[PDB]
Amino acid sequence: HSKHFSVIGNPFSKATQQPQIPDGRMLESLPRRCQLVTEIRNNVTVGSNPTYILVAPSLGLAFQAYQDTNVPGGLDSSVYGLQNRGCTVRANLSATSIENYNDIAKWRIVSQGINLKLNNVEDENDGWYEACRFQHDWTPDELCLRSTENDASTISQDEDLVMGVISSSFMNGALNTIGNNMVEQRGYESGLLKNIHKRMFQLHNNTSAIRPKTLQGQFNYGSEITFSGTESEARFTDVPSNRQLVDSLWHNDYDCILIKLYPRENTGAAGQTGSALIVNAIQNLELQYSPTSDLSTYHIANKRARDAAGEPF
Amino acid sequence: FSVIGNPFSKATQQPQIPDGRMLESLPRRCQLVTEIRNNVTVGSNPTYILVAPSLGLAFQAYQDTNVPGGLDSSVYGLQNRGCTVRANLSATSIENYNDIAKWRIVSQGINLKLNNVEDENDGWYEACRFQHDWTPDELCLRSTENDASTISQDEDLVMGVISSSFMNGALNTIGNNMVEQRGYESGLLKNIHKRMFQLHNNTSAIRPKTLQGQFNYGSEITFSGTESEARFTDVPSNRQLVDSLWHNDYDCILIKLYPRENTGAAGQTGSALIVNAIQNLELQYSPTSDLSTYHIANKRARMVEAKL
Amino acid sequence: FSVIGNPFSKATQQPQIPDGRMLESLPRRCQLVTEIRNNVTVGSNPTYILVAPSLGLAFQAYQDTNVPGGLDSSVYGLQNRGCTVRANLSATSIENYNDIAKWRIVSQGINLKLNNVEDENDGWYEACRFQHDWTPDELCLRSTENDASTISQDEDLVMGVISSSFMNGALNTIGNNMVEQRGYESGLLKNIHKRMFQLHNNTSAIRPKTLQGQFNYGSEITFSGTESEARFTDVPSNRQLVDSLWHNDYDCILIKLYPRENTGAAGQTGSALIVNAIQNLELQYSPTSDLSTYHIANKRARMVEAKL
Amino acid sequence: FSVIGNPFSKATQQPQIPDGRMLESLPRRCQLVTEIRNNVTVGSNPTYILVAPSLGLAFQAYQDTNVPGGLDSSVYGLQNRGCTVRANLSATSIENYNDIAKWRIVSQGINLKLNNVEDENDGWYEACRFQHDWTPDELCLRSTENDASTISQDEDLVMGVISSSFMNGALNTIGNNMVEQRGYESGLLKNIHKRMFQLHNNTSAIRPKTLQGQFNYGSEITFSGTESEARFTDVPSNRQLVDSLWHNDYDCILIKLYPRENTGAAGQTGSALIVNAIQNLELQYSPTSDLSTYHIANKRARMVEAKL
Amino acid sequence: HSKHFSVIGNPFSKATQQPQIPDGRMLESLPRRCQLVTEIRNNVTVGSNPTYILVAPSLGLAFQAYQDTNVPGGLDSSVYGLQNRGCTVRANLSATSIENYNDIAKWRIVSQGINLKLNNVEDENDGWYEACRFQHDWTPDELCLRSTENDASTISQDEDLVMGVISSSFMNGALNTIGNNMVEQRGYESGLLKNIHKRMFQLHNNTSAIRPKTLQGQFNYGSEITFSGTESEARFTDVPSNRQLVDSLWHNDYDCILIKLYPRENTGAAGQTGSALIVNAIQNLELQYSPTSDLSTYHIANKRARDAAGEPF
Amino acid sequence: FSVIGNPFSKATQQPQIPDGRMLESLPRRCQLVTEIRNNVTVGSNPTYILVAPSLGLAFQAYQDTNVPGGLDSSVYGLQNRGCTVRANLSATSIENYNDIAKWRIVSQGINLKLNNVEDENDGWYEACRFQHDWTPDELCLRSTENDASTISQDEDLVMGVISSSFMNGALNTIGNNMVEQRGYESGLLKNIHKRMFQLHNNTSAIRPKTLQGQFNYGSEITFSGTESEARFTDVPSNRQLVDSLWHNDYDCILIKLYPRENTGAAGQTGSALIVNAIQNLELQYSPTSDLSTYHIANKRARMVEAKL
Repeated sequence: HSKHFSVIGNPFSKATQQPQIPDGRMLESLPRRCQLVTEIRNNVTVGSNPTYILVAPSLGLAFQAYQDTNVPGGLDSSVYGLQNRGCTVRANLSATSIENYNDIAKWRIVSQGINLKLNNVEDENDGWYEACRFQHDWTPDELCLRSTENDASTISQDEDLVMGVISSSFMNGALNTIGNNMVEQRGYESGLLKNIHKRMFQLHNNTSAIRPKTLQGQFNYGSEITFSGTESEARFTDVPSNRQLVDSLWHNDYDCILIKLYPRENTGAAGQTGSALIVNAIQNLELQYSPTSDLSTYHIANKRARDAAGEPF
Repeated sequence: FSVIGNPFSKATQQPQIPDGRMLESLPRRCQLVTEIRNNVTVGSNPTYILVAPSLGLAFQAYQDTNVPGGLDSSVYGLQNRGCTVRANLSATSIENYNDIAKWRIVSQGINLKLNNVEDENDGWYEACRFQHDWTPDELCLRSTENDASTISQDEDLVMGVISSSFMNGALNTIGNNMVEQRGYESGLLKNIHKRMFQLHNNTSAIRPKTLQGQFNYGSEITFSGTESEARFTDVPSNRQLVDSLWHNDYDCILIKLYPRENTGAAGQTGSALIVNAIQNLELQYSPTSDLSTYHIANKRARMVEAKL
Repeated sequence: FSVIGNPFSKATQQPQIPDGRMLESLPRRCQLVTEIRNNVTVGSNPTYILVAPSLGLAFQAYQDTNVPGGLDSSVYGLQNRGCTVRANLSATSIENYNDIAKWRIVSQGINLKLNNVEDENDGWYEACRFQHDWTPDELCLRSTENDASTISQDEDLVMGVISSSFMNGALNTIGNNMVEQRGYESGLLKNIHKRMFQLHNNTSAIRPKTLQGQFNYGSEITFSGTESEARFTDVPSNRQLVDSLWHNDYDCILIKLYPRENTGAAGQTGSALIVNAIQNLELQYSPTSDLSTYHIANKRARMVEAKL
Repeated sequence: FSVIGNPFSKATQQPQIPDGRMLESLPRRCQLVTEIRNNVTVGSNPTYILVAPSLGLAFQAYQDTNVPGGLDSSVYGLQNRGCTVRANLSATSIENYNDIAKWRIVSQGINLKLNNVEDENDGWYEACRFQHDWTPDELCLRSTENDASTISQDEDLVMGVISSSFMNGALNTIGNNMVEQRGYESGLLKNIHKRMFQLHNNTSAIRPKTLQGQFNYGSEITFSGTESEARFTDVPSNRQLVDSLWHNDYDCILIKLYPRENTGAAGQTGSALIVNAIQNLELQYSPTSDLSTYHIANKRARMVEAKL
Repeated sequence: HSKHFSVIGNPFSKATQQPQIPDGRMLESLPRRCQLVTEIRNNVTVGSNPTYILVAPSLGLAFQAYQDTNVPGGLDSSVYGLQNRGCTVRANLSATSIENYNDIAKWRIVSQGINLKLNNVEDENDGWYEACRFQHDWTPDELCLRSTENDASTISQDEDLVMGVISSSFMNGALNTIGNNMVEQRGYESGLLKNIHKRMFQLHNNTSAIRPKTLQGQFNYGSEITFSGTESEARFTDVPSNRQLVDSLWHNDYDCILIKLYPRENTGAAGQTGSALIVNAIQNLELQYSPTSDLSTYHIANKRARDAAGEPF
Repeated sequence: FSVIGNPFSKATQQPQIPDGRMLESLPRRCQLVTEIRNNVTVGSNPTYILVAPSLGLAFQAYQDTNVPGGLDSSVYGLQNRGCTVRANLSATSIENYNDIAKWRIVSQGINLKLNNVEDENDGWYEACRFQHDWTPDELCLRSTENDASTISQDEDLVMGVISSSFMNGALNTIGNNMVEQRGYESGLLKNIHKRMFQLHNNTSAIRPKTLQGQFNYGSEITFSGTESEARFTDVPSNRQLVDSLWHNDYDCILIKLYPRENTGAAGQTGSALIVNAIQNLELQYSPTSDLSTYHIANKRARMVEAKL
């Protein structure tokens, strides 16, 4: 069980391609390492206002970034989801349901984290950051469904989806409040971007008894889920069905990480095009699949074994 | 504790799960024995038995001679042992009249014996366990009477699957992919008697389910106008009901039967099976709510005798 | 083992008698807590609390404010714990509807606490245990309802003494000669809260009493026209009924009380006692005789489905 | 671990549950001390003290002199310790303005002391603990103000039982059958000062309840036009609110009181009880949602000073 | 490479769960063992006419049976396909194409075979059989698309499909001709059904250089594919598009096996309900997946290693 | 205990000073992070940062871009963490609204990081600690808002130095004799990031300072008519105030900066510094004095319900 402990806590760890939590709460589950690499750069429209990166325990979501250069259409944040990897739900608009097309019965997170590296030339390598972890009490009308495609079109039939926060949360909602009061948050850290590659930001569990969330094959929705006519976004009201859906897609046994960025401004002028971070998100999952699924046959017995934002990457 | 035991143990069985998740709990042994037989309607097509972690359901049998009216499966309930809910139609609710506050399963299983003469002992079977991502519209309320009439006042109910799951739903899909499932086995019916089929828990931290004293419902539960069944849509109220009567900390078992055909004639009357089903429960009871039989006397003394 | 234990003791309370005389027995704890007070008609005369090894009886109290209609004693029973018989008048029999096949007592007794204010806390008592040679004409049947109506169909019954025993019968005679009796004690009522009175067995080999499902009677049991009491003559049948409801392997307890007078006025309202009777039973049950609320399906599979 | 400890014990009082189920939690001790008395309208009927695992509620008392307007029970809350939710009527939501993300109870209970003079110190009580299978229509929201006005904006709320439960509902039914319940005790009120009543957990794996920052409601919560109470129907939303304010991993305590009568006159003014409720909580907090009194300066240095 | 040789030829072989042909023609492919168990019983309507079992090298098809008790609706044969196993195509009727939803780029058959066991009581255990292998020159109008569901409904959106032969081929087409002239076929064998469990019928390759077939993501079709209004069947005309589709789904580097059955008649009378065979088909495949696929990440390097119908099962 | 520790310890830090001089004290961690930049007005002359043992002052920075109106320095307060006093102008007093009875400092320090691109990373610095014989007319009250307007009602205040001390007062004299002071160091700004500057206590017996609930003042405190500052004369009242908010059991730190010049043009915008200041306090709190939010209920029971 040594390799499992190496991966547990430390997502950036090539110890085993089969990471599981050995607590006996998921007998014969299936590991899944999902990795994503991308570039985060603050866009021109945010100006000198701070930007953000949110790492949340949502299923299939690597992270969410506010006012970077990949924001689609009229939305102010980008979702970086892990698609075509067997750990996403999709939009069965014809049946008006959220379809569990991979047939995941139960799921939890073995570990999750990001590492960021500044790649600007040394004459443009300024900017700083703060980071914290927190255990916010989410309401569904603060959350939303985003197409993993992160594109500028309405959510269409069979579109892959992940749960994110509404973009305005960064501007005037919960995440703005946390970002304005970072120093009082747990695990507070601050530093320069030129050094941020030394850090590994991993999610932490708020309990030692992490129970998997459950999912139905189809989750039928009424008018409480409003699909945008323009954006790739669907919004919730705070009603029982949306609370059930949030429970099934947002694992509340883990805390979130928020990184607030004061980057070099992006204006368009010659040497003034922002701060570019190479990002390396990883989400290590434990799944139980339903027999109808393709990935059912790869199940493997899992038998019981006997507070700072960043760590030294 | 890792895995739940075998209810048909000649050895000694633990009355409860010794983990400290249900303090001062009481064990309830529920057992049903009955003969079942594949009916004539199903002809030469296979039949099915489903054992589910559903409170008070001994098993559900697809297309046996007991099927009521137009429904295509039978349910066998343990309502005589005090572990079912009933239908309170006047108050339009599911009533928890046995005062169960919390329940889980210590062990549950089934054992079948072929009761056929020597020259009619053909047939065979496949069996497996599975963890399925149930949607509520795949489940339903069935009367434990398993009779041909509508659900009426104070009818005992169990949660089972809509009969169509067996023919073109989830159970058919599993029924056709048995040999790839976990815990697969196959054999001849004349040998099935030496097989104890037991449910497996999918977690070692089994938390009890909670029941309300009354579970109220609106139009999302449709009671059938002729049959002893009520259907669910997939809405928040019905998910909560499914969460109270179906224990998703346990997998299900599907037995697929290829029985000797029953044409309703001598020599060809199907494969009679003696079924022994046990559901060992662990219960925490709420206070008795119906004292209609009790003699409740005023505990304060009278100042003076009623004589004066 | 030699002697039974204290039901109120908080020290390793045995649920059975470890003598091997009742194999696969079950325990049953039956407790009643209530307040009582001497009434006005008894005046400055003594009152009594009898604790007897009668099946289902917590205690009998002479001349308290609860005495029904024209009877002079109150019976307090444990009918709500399913340890009684009832009147089957339409069959003219005493019905053992709780299906008790055999019974004995594991422990029994009462604890009394004075519930008067400090300037009204006078009074004293004498207490003893004894082994009277009861005759069935000294005993009677009483409705546990303890009401001023006649015994009706299915009314719960306990065997107690006739009320006139306390006044001019065996209990009065014993009450007048308490120091000669075993276990004699006396004290002030304001200190009685410290006494855990408990029945004693007069043999270390306590054999269970037996009960029939029905005990038919003739004219030897006279039901009062107006009172909730039935009387006995001394004939073989009544002796046989006495033997099944009164365990004579145990001694009785008589508590004679000399309380503050109840005249009905302010400051002269008697002595209120909070009584805490307990009767712990060891039972061998007989199979459920009433299955009117069971579902009993035919255990043989139909040959063909009903819709054919 | 197995069972929670005694909040009144002066012996190594754990501030947390050492089970690892709430990492970086914080403790919160909430204590209320007050006097109560039975009122005149209840007369010679019993009164009740309920202690429940509801968030922020010290205890609920049936028919004491503090009952607000036309309600028959008083709620006593710990709002001053920041462990409550409040009414956000202008958003039609229940506001978790104290930013509690998750909570469980470490220990809870009450101690009662009789505060009558020695010539008025009569009365007695029965006490038990139980694990009722609550339905949301038996519960309600109550303003901790405990006043005779309607629930206003930002009014602090605790979840308690509807007052009619004590009279003709589940609590009355439990109150009539106390000896059947676990932990049964009885005694005189003049001795109740010796009892440290304490809640019990019904599982050794107590998982924290969760709270949202806002809990929006529709018509399923009816606010009284005249009283400081809001009522529930049994619908999915109310069940979800019940689950966040009522920790059902714990049992409730019912104390049934038979006190000296309050007729309003001299020497007949009831039984005064000094109540010492404590609720010890383990909390995981969520980041401060209200920074209206914070100073938030821009963290980026200006390029130039303002006076230029 | 010993386990690979054990599985190659011998499909019923628990030597390795990763069987591949080590000829170097599929570098870094992915094995797939697909297994099916069912019952074949001659139905009442075929009377005393012979029945058939066809084992063909079609993708995702275990075998096809003529006039058994599972024939759906008005069709005279049953398809037993391997569904929910990552090796099937489906019917994108909305886009009017045959969709390669698992994104298989290249595929071939490592081995394929069946074993049959009679399960009638000894007083009803008569009947005999003949078997042969052959290398028929197929025309597309002899083939067709069948829903793997083998049900009595029209092919609907996203229905799983396999290639089979048209049912009438057994009655008056190529398979009737082969069945009538079995003795002249290669590998001819004949026997009693009570002994047929001793035999293992495996497909054989007609070349030592087996080249994988290729598949597109979408295969668009015109009116040359006619979907039944009633049955779960789509028929071909002999046109270029249908020849391309047949090439992509029917591997012509292997021969077919045909078993002709003379069973105990099924009439309905008491002891006269046919011959019941427990069937254990296995198809061991070698696939190359396209990167978009879920099963892409499980690719494994495959480096070069250096005539009778039945064998002793 | 000899010397106070380093607030930026990767190791584990003592929450309090373990000497027994503040029993039942509570620790308060106060931290401020912000970017500062030398302004244009100061031109090529050096700038300064002062860290003082002043309650709630994170640091004071001479001539940075945040200077308000006509004042020549900025203050950075920790008023969000509850360790400052405020201005009660209606009662003409300094109000101790956080109810601090006694306070000292466990550890206090600062860490600066140069946030400048590679071709603008010039500059250097000298630093030292000093014990100065402060006179009150060298100190002043500053608004923590650090804004361009007069001090108004309930304004949070910290004690800092008059800005002129930096240019021609005590701090300039020290600023020019840095290399003779205790704990001198110098370096390049591009290297200052690896330097933890911490205050040193000048005694090992650190006694807490006391604050009044209200500190009244007369004309000896002059509030500025345009700026957010109040000046002191040297009179007995002002010495007592300086003794309550400035802890002379600790030395100060002066960092003298020779930054890259800021002309307000691209390429020449000064030396941006990320400042991390921590003041770890040890506090003894007085009882809460503002209960405007509390619900204070009468603890005495009503004789009769308000209903009658």
